[PDB]
Amino acid sequence: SKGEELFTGVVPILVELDGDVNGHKFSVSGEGEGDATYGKLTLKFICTTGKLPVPWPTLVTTFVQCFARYPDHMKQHDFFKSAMPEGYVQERTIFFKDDGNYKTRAEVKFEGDTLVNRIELKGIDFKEDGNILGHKLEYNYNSHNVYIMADKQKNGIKVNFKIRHNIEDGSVQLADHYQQNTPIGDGPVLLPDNHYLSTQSALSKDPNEKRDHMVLLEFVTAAGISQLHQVQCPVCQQMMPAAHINSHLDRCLLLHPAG
Amino acid sequence: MSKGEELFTGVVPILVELDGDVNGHKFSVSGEGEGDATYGKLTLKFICTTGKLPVPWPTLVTTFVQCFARYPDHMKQHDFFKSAMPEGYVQERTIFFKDDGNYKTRAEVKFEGDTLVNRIELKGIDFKEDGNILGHKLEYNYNSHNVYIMADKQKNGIKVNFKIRHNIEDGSVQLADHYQQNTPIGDGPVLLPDNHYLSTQSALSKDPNEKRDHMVLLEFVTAAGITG
Amino acid sequence: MQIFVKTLTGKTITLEVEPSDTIENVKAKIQDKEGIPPDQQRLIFAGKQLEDGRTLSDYNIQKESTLHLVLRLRGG
Ligand SMILES: [Zn+2]
Repeated sequence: SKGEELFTGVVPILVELDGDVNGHKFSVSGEGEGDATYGKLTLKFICTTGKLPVPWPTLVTTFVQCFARYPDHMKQHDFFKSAMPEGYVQERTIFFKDDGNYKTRAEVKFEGDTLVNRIELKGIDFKEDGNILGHKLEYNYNSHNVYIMADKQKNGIKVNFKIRHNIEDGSVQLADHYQQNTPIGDGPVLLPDNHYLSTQSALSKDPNEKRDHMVLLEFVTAAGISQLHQVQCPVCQQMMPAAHINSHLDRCLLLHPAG
Repeated sequence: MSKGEELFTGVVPILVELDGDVNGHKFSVSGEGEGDATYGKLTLKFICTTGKLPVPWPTLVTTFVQCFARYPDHMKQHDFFKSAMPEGYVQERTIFFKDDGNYKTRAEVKFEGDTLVNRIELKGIDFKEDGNILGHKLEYNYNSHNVYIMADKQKNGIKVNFKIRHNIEDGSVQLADHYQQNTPIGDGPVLLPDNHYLSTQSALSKDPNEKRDHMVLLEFVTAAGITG
Repeated sequence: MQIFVKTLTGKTITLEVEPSDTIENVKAKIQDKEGIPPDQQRLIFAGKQLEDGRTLSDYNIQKESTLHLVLRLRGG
């Protein structure tokens, strides 16, 4: 692809977010760099309105899958770099199990030398004393598989995955990510076969930073060219691994007899 | 708070050497990189010099220098690992893979001149031929864990425990129970810590220009559990 | 008339049909283009499962409707 050639070498990156969660208004800025050749993304973020009113780990996935390493044999499945430099709109709804949700809408595009990610986030229905507003998430991150499916009729992708957020008391708070990406231009774009991005992250703090902040390191590699693939029930839209769709449907069809 | 502590104020280069035997398959690995205790950051590259690594790379992450954890200011009196430097400490483990065999490890961690060196003997036994380890069924990834630390007065060191969660090809999770003990090499005074934990995170990756079996490893480690 | 059938493998098949067609015939046409045996096919439209012995109009399926195909290895 054409966009593809833009990602040899280190690209500077800039992130901006305006958020509103349960009324709480906030802003975050970030910058660093992405290096698709390794799959490596490094970024530092500052809440510029002061104290972030949600835990930093819940914003990790919100804060550029164009930086994934696609291996030679899968380079024709890389939708993200193909939509470059005009970019793509990334939209999500993220559902925090037994708590609220975020809806996000982002434009990821080149502005001259830098890849920018600008995000608007709206969060509702959170519990004042849940894991999110009560700040009960540990400050760490795990590894996930990000499952990608083409959406020809939108000329883009449907992407689904579940985030495992560790909680201070030892439990795990789940966050189901329902994502889609659409090109901003009318340039042609690679529409991929089912695959996944293998994602690993580490969060830290800059010890000479007293502002509320996150340093994030991400490693991302495309793989998987399936019973683990996270798919949506065509009845109720819930995501689940492919292996479970048949037994889920047997029950779900009977539950929603009018559909 | 200790002499060892001053050795860690900047970027310290690191050497890893491992001699390995799992169910009879013998292997060596050399690794190199640097750690930076100020930030809690560790970067390392490992090369299996005997050919193909006969175990999955992630089962060896914990075996391959907790002296590089960032201890916050109000926790610096609890840092057993630096206090033992430069002479160093012995780090000993048994690691029990659920429904499978175990690793026993013995490692010396110490300064050789100005580089921090980790020399490890590993022995693995009772592994299943078609199990996740010998069958290479582990995903090439890594999660976060808390590494729990207790003083061990009688042996003038620490006892440590945690469980690693290793993700399997098929979406299951396989646990590795770690039992660890750290014992100073020298005679010098050392800091014996109140209970606390290391918060650990790792990311595994590849050097696309390396053709031998290898692992790039990034660790962030930060001591916690005691309030500021 | 043309309709689409969307798979979970991110794939869209377009199909030639008449509203008089039985589900079983539609499944046959699917087999004809993709090689998938009719008995591994479950077809879903606006949240309902399509039954053998009924027709595209029994479910008020029109031109350009999108169906969802889910495969069921055995037990179908
Ligand atoms: Zn359903």
